[PDB]
Amino acid sequence: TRPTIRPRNDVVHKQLSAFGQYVAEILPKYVQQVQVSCFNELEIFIHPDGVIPVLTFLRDHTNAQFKSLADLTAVDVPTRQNRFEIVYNLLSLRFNSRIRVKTYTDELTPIESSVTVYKAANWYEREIWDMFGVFFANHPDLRRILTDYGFEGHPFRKDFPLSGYVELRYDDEVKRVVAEPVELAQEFRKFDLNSPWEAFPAYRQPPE
Amino acid sequence: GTSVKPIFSRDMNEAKRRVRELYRAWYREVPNTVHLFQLDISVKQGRDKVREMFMKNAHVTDPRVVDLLVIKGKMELEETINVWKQRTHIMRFFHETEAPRPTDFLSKFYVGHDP
Amino acid sequence: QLIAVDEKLDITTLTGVPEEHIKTRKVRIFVPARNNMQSGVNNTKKWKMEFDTRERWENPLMG
Amino acid sequence: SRGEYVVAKLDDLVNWARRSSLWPMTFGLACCAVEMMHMAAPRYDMDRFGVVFRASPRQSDVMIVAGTLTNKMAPALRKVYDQMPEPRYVVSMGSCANGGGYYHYSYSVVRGCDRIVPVDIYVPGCPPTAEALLYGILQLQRKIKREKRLRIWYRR
Amino acid sequence: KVDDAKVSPPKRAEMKTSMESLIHHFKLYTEGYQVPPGATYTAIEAPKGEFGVY
Amino acid sequence: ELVQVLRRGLQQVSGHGGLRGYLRVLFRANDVRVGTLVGEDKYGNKYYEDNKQFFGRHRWVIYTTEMNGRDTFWDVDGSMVPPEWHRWLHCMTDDPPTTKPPTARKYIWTNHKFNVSGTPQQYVPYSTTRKKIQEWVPPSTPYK
Amino acid sequence: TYKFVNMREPSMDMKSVTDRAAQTLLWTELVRGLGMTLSYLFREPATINYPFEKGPLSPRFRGEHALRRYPSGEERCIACKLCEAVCPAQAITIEAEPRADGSRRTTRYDIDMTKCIYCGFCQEACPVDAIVEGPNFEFSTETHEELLYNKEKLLNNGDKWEAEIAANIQADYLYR
Amino acid sequence: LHHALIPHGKGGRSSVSGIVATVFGATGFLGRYVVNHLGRMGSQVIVPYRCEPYDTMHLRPMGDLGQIIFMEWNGKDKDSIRKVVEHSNVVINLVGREWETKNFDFEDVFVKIPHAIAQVSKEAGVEKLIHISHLNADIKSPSRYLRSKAVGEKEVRAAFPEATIIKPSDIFGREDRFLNYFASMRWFGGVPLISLGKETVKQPVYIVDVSKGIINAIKDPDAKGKTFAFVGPNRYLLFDLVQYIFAVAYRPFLPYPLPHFAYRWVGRLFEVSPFEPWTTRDKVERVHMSDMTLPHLPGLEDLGIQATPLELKAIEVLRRHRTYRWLTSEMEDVKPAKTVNI
Amino acid sequence: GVRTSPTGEKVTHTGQAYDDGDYRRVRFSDRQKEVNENFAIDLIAEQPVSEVGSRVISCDGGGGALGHPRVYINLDKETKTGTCGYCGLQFRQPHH
Ligand SMILES: CCCCCCCCCCCCCCCCC[C@@H](O)O[C@H](CO[C@H](O)CCCCCCCCCCCCCCC)COP(=O)(O)OCC[N+](C)(C)C
Ligand SMILES: NC(=O)C1=CN([C@@H]2O[C@H](COP(=O)(O)OP(=O)(O)OC[C@H]3O[C@@H](n4cnc5c(N)ncnc54)[C@H](OP(=O)(O)O)[C@@H]3O)[C@@H](O)[C@H]2O)C=CC1
Ligand SMILES: CCCCCCCCCCC1=C(C)C(=O)C(OC)=C(OC)C1=O
Ligand code: SF4
Ligand code: SF4
Ligand code: SF4
Ligand SMILES: [Zn+2]
Repeated sequence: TRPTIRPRNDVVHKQLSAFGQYVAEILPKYVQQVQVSCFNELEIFIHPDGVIPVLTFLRDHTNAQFKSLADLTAVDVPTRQNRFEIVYNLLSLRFNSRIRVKTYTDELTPIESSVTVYKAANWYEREIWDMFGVFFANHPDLRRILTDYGFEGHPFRKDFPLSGYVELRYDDEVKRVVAEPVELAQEFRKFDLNSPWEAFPAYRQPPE
Repeated sequence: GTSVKPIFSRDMNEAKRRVRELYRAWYREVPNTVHLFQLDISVKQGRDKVREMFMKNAHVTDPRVVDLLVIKGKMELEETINVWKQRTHIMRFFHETEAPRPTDFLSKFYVGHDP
Repeated sequence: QLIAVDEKLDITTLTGVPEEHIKTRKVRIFVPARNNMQSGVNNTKKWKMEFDTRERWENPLMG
Repeated sequence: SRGEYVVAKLDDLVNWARRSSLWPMTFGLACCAVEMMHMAAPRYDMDRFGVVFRASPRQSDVMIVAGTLTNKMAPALRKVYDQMPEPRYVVSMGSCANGGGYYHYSYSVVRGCDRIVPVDIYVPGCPPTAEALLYGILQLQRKIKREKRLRIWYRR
Repeated sequence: KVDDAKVSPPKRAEMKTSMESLIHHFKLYTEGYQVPPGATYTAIEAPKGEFGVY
Repeated sequence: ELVQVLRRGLQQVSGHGGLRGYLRVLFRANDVRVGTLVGEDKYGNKYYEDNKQFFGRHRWVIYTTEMNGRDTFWDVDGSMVPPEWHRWLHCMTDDPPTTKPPTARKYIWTNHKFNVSGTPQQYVPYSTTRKKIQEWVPPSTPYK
Repeated sequence: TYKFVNMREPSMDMKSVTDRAAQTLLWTELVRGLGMTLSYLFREPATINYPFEKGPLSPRFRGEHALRRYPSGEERCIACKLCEAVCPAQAITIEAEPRADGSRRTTRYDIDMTKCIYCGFCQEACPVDAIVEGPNFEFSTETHEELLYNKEKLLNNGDKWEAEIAANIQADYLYR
Repeated sequence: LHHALIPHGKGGRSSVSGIVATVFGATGFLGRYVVNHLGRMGSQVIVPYRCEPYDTMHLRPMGDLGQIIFMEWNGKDKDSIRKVVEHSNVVINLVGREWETKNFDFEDVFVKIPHAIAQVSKEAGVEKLIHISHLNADIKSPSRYLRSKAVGEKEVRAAFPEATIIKPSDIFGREDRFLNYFASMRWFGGVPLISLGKETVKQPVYIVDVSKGIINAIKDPDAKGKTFAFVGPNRYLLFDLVQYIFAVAYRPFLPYPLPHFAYRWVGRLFEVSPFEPWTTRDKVERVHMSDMTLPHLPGLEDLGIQATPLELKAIEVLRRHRTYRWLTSEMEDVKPAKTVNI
Repeated sequence: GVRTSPTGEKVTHTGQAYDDGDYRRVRFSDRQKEVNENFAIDLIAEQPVSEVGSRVISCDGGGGALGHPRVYINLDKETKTGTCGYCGLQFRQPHH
């Protein structure tokens, strides 16, 4: 090991495992999985119905006190039946700790809005709806945040093209900015970078 | 059963009701949009365009998809009413600058390789 | 309580994709062939979806 | 000819007046504007050349596009360009404004501000240094010095 | 930089002298280094507040 | 110490070659300081230094009045500085190209050119590759 | 370990009360601000006399791109295309073929200067020191097309700036 | 077809149309629309300009990189014309002035310059030539402007037999001198009309219609040696047309009759301006001249264009001429004028 | 080693010149065509062939670490000289 290798922390790993067991015991109705990564990060995979209870428990419970919502985002995996992975990152100042809560949904199933638990979620949820098209029920004001007015589609979906479908230019005949189908003078050049040799034997999958 | 959670409507009838309310709102709004944005089109053109945008999705049979379409249309209406959109955003519905692309086989064959 | 929809999934009206790029596209689903220049087989594990090749032309100013 | 001499001298006078007093709009978009802020800083002191920022488009002469132009922002840039009274000039500063730069292949970025407005000077860099921007403004001054509006009118 | 040529590029003198250094320079500047699968949230106290990457 | 600064002003007047030189430098460079001459270009630019000035004002160039083809009595720009004095002037080195001349190569430009944008000498991009697809040439004789 | 920034109590004796009243009525801190500005007025300004005086740079400065040659005049580039692969903005376009003498050389080497982010990754990736970012930074144009550099423009840049480029590389190459 | 000149792409900004067009007089009213329509589809456009380069800047965003090239030219110099038409397969002529200066009269701009352009294009190998004339061009016309148009079109047809001649009638648009002229006539209180404008008939045509007609004539193979007349779908009396113009701009309409000689004297008085005259004797002549009917010529419908009625496009020209109180009034509010359609 | 095409256009070191009927020549009107005059093939053909007394020579382009990766060239064939694949310098064993 020595100099070039990142060191381990067994104390934090044990503490996070114990707290994950604690949370899983307290909420068997919604918790589906608990994980602790090799770099000491605790993840809790829950059922979509438990978004409001679990988060509430992690905010108001005396032993958790995860009072800060550091980040809320989505991850798109097209190969899954439930396309979108909703990820919450929470920080507890009282116990100087961080936790991750992960749930799932598809294009047509709404997720409960968390603005009653964390106000900071508001814009975050908007961004998810803007960037992936996931609808959040009971959002006080849900609408586009990052994209242009009238923009069609959700650009952070993996099947959305990198350059989109339309581009803008000023047209002098109508004396205004117009949108037209995209044409690129130089097409973006796709690179095939993956090596045909396996890099990490520890992550090898069964041959099916 | 397929065990699917609704968004707003249980079946297609309440979805059609919501569609009708959204259509009423857009139809009422069109003259105000024409006046405020100072558009060269008439109210008839705007209402015909609203009808065309509504009929673009007339084949949908899933109440959840209809609910999401109504949500998006309400978002667009709220954008239009508050003058968050500009004249260019409204006029993008009419494609006044794009040349008319032919539909018959012969013209596509003459022009290029696209099907 | 659930509503029990009974129709096959269709999200074409929600993705904002233009019409031409739905009904005129043909996607190929395949496991990519091994690159014959190498013996490694790590790139022949997953399935890929790709679209049909359309026209590319030379740019007049730069080529 | 006396008339040709008179119009040439008047062209000289008006060109000197217009290039010695260049007022760019207070207008920046991204990291490039920071370097623009370093061109007004004491080391370079753009005000010593007669270059003064003015917030109102009606009271400004130059548009410096310092930063990426998105599709959501293009109508506003075109609007505040149109509201500049003439004669007006546009300086494109940085790779993003010149041709898109690092975000050229994005879905939400205009690939160069010259698709929206005519451009007089292109200042390369990511970002261009404050000295490079000063060189760009001095080159624009020279280009304005090369103008012959009244001579063209007289020869019509 | 870390003395691990599978992650950090070698010095230019070694790249022009040793076969392994040239191979690793080539591969690090064409393909890059593979990162083991996983997700992290890493935050710092940036001058404007907590700045993070998931 | 007022008389001292007045005498320094008169010395600056006298060190520029008379009143005409003082006016020429005032209206050409907006500066009338006097420094030790470091060297001259083959194009006519004179390079001066003054180590008592703070970092940034301790090196400067009085540009020539006549570069490759244009009159530069008023139209001067930083692109007229040749690369060797460019390295000296921007403080990337502490040695003038006089005491430390650059390395001579047969392919190096023997004549520096400034920025030529806006002139008939400007660079025009073009594709430098050959034609890719060759068309079939029909025979020039009749077929019946 | 922390400190407080705004947790001090003013003393309530008659002397302090009179001092604060005189401060309110006679504007002493405003006079202090005026004095600070007046002090700055008589300081020497930090302005340089551009373009006659130039800002300081470094041998590591990344400016206009150039293509270099060997001392014999042969091109250093061998069309390995590492710079094209590493370019974060895809600003480099390269085509190559065997030369009439069988050498490995480029037939097209274009850099889109309006796509470039001027990061210097290309000159790091180059194994023969063929492509460099030169010291020049004053190359503003009047048209967009003039900033689309082909191989001839880059070779001319190299031939024009080689004297300074070689010196900068000689000063820097022991850190690389 | 010279492989480099083979159409490619989807027909947009980055495509290749196969058209290399030299557009004389591209810095005017019709020229900007023609250049925009050429640059939309990816054509190579050459702009000869005599004005100050600042006056060409609005043409720059009209094309992709390298697709619009500006070169200086001189009308009285044939070498300039040859230089600007060397590598083109299409030449369009839009050079024209509605008044006479001390260096160029109507003969210079409508006869000599078109003849030089046509002859130089013919000897340079240009395949297609488009020349613009007037619908009311007449050798016996009272106005000098139409006599010069007739002579110039005869000379151009002599020099370039395969040329396409297009004869529009009083184009109206945002930068026109037709609707803006009558709208600006409000500054004098009353509107002076010869015979109250009751024996004059107009058939104005939309600017976009004329530009698309020119583009289609370039792309039409049968339109090589033909002559076209570009007119609008409706015919109006001058009185009703001016009344409708003032009604759309919401200005008080006070028409009064002015005798022909007095109006000619007024035009001659306004001709003395060293700048662009507000009106001329020739302008007074042409305003009160009835638009000819030429049913033997092909029109916009023969080039696939449906003529746009004025009642649909007049608001985009005359909303600028309204006061603040009437700026937001809609297009369908002003009751289209009566039309004498045969 | 520049050469002028029959149209007056300089032929670049890549051999590219517009055809007499190519419209793109119009881009050079009122302007110039950028051509580099130092053709590398002629310059590398100008160098003499170095005589060395070993079967294998080493070349790094000169300048130490400032050149190209160091390579080894075999010199067993007398029919042809050994050419460096990077810099183009030629080497040979003494003959005749
Ligand atoms: C009386 C009220 C009515 C009139 C109101 C206006 C009054 C007249 C304006 C005063 C004129 C003075 C301006 C002249 C300054 C020129 C200075 C010099 O720099 O110009 C040079 C050459 O001069 C210009 O080419 C022409 C300017 C001279 C104008 C011609 C004289 C015409 C006077 C006619 C007055 C009539 C007024 C209207 C009467 C009805 C070009 O140098 P430049 O590139 O910049 O500087 C480079 C920067 N460096 C030096 C640091 C390197
Ligand atoms: N306007 C109308 O209602 C219709 C006009 N058409 C015809 O169509 C043609 C163009 O129309 P339009 O654009 O409206 O007219 P404009 O006056 O608006 O533009 C004329 C163009 O021709 C150029 N030009 C004029 N005179 C000269 C000259 N002596 N030398 C060089 N160039 C010159 C102008 O360049 P610059 O800017 O430098 O002066 C300008 O680019 C004209 O011939 C006109 O007669 C005929 C029917 C009516
Ligand atoms: C007068 C002192 C110098 C002011 C220079 C004004 C520059 C205007 C650019 C607008 C702008 C401002 C104000 C600004 O503060 C900022 O930082 C967030 C920007 O992003 C870089 C900007 O673009
Ligand atoms: S060019 Fe570079 S520095 Fe300038 S705004 Fe764009 S990304 Fe920022
Ligand atoms: S500096 Fe960076 S962006 Fe520019 S060409 Fe080199 S690698 Fe590409
Ligand atoms: S410049 Fe260097 S890295 Fe790029 S292709 Fe040439 S030799 Fe390879
Ligand atoms: Zn070698």
